[PDB]
Amino acid sequence: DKTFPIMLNGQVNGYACVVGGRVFKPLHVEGRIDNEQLAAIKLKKASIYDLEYGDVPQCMKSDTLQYTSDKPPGFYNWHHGAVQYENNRFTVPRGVGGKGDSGRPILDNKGRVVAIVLGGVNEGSRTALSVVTWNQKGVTVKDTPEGSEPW
Amino acid sequence: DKTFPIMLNGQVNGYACVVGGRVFKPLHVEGRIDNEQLAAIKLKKASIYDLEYGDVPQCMKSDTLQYTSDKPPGFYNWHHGAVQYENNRFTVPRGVGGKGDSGRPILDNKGRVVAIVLGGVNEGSRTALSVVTWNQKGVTVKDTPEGSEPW
Amino acid sequence: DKTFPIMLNGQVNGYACVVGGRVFKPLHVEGRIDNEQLAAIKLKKASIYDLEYGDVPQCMKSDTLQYTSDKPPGFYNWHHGAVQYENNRFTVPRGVGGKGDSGRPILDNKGRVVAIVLGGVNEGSRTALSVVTWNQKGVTVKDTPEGSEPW
Amino acid sequence: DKTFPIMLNGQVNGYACVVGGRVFKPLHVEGRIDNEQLAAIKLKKASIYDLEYGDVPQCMKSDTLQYTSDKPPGFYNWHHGAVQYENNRFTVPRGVGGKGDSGRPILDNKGRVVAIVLGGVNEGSRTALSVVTWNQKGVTVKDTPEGSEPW
Amino acid sequence: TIIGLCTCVAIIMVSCVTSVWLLCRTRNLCITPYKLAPNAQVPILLALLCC
Repeated sequence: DKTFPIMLNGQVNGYACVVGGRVFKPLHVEGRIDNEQLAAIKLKKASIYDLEYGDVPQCMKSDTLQYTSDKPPGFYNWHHGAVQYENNRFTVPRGVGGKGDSGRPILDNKGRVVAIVLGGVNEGSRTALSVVTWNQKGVTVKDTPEGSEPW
Repeated sequence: DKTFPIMLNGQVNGYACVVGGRVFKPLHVEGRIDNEQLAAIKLKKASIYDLEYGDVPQCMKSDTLQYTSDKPPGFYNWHHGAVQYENNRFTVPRGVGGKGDSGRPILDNKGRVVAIVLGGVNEGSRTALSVVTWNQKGVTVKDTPEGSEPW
Repeated sequence: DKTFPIMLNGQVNGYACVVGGRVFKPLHVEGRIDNEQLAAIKLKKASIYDLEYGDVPQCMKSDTLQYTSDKPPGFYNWHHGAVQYENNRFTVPRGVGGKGDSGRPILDNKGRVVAIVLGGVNEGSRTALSVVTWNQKGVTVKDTPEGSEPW
Repeated sequence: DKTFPIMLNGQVNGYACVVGGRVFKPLHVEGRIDNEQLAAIKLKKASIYDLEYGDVPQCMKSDTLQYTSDKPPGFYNWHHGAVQYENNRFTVPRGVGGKGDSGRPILDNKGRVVAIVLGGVNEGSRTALSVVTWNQKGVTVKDTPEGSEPW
Repeated sequence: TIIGLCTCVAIIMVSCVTSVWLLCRTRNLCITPYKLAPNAQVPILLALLCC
């Protein structure tokens, strides 16, 4: 497994994932990672992007997801199904995902992580997602639709 | 519904279109919008484009027509029939257009808004339409033939 | 339709009608016409006839009732069925008319308006109706029986 | 109809009910009653019961709900289904009832109203309803379980 | 004397308004539970103490 749930009192508050050799989790997700190998890692607070990160242990280096900055318009996969990306916006049908789903990765047709979900906005029949993505030059950026609620 | 008619005295005198997540209605068309929620939002004036605009309700943000700036030579459609685009001009068959058709968008073969119709001129063979479209730079540009009648 | 009920508190307490391009409503019937186009016109008083009148909107002037001053003796019809016109009196069988039937026009065998009912008197066998009609010279006259009650 | 929705901006913000010749609606719900006859009634405030009340038109008095105070333990009926009455408390399964359902009536198997639902408590598996009812002497009382929130 | 009389009248008005307001509010709070329950005993004593 490359995604690990985060639980504070036994309920799932969010998910953590290993991307590119780093462990990622949102700042707003409280609790401990079920994997003690990751929970014991001291994480840096990247308040610029609402993400905590650390170095993957050598024993966990094999459980790493590849990422890419090449995210053309189309459909992407995640734990709840397909995700549609257009006009520099990530969108899912309304009711697909909610509180507790932040930190899930979005994968392309080759299994490469293209984004990490932080939250979203319900726009009628579709829900727009707040995601952390890399621009056309591969630089990490945070995309936040106005009024997005952290999940 | 993405295109809503405008009524003044109970009869339709034009249309208000939801394109790009924003309301586009002509300025010369006075009256309320068919949709009560689109009529309840304050709109801004763009006299240089003869149109009035404003942000759509939260639920209408996704249920909106996408627009394109690419309009190669060919055929397009609207509620009055087909629309022919040649010599960078939108021309419709003789007698096809008329009073009350202003605000209706011209759609491409993908259902995207190419231009908004405002008026036209009968040239004796075909009718040229006054439209609001986008240039090769994606900037809103008004194109009206000389003597065009607002519809 | 051509007759437009008049409603005060969501209940019909009379009927407005459009004759020859004019909207006629009883003066003693208080309330708003169940319409948006005909209800927006200011109405003039005709207290000598217990009537009010106004100009029909330009888009509605063609959809109006025709009237005639020729009322030969015989049977006429209205919303509740046949009406007898004899001895210079409009009359209906006992109990056919009653309160609320104010402003309802009476029609001949040709569909022309001959009178506007404002009230009535219950006689031994038939109820006489208080109506606004036109004499043999086409002048508007109020024809009311002795002791008529407004409906 | 026994239940009438209350609309604020076109959406339903609650329901108004007519019982024994009197109409009740939640005091904390803003908007017009979606009924011309009921919207014209000027209601008095009763802050003790968080509701407004008044008399109804003569046409409605003949078909108003019957008051009853006989509330033995068991199951009761309401708009969204059955309601359980235990420990002198009205409760329903989780997910039955929410925002906008305030003012709905609860009735026995004889068609008599026993309580008006103004709010409730969202528990893990069930919910407790904050309702206005009558005691064994037939006097109006408000039951607000700890943590109740208006719907 | 002018100040004294004006103060007394102001005190009387404020006190009478407060007294009547409290008594009228008491009647509304006491009777409202029975107006919303037409089929109630409504003891005669209720009409004597709260009215």
